[PDB]
Amino acid sequence: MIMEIPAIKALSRYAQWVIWKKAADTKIPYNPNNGKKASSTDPLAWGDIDEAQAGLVRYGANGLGFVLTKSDPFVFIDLDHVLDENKRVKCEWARQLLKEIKSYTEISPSGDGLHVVVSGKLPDYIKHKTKFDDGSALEVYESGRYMTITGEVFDGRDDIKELDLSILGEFAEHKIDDEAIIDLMKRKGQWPDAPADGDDWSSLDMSFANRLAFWCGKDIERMDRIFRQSPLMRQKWDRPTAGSTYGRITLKKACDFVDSVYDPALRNESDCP
Ligand SMILES: [Mg+2]
Ligand SMILES: [Mg+2]
Repeated sequence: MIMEIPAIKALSRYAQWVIWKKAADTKIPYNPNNGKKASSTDPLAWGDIDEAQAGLVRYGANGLGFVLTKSDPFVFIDLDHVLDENKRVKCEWARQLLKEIKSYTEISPSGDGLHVVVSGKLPDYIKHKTKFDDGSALEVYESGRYMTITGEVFDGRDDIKELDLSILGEFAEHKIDDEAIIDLMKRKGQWPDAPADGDDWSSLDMSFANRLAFWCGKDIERMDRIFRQSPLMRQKWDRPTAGSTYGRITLKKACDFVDSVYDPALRNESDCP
């Protein structure tokens, strides 16, 4: 079955294969030759498909993976949550993409998404991940990452095709440190958990806003960017309230309340983790 798929034979012309196992809610890639965790950028942590299939058996893994590199011709298009229970496409944007990008297509391991593998290059003005309102999403990659390989061919599309992908711009959002201070607040116990029922969410907002004022140097714009990636973000944040929004009033009250400020001369703080 899987060894008879033309796309698999094309991919098997590369020693960029891994195996993966499901751990928690994510799929971890493994070196198929020693069973250790595999880096997506170390070529000697991978194997050819013979080694990957033997390691899949040897270590009891859940499936094969393939690591994309800038040098190989492959592009990975991931259609998240686009299939119904009968493995039929339920998102109109996804139905359109498949009409316009015809190449190797397989059902993803969870059974409700699709993988499309194309020979080409991505447009430079599209974002790696686009999320839609119905919970579906579009992810595109051509390097620095592995894809799971299921061999569950969709609509008989078993062959990788050479295709220009500029028209991916119809579907992906167009594009034109914060993560540092995030990581800083996280490792110092200052990053909030998602609210549980019974919590005064608005009070969680202010406590986190105060911590943001310190760690962000009262940079209101940074504070806002940072809050939107936190488990306390909700639609109320952008709610018009009096002269502005609930979020903007919260952040300004935080800036007025906190006295101390973290300056990267490594200073420390009023609020405890
Ligand atoms: Mg998927
Ligand atoms: Mg590539």
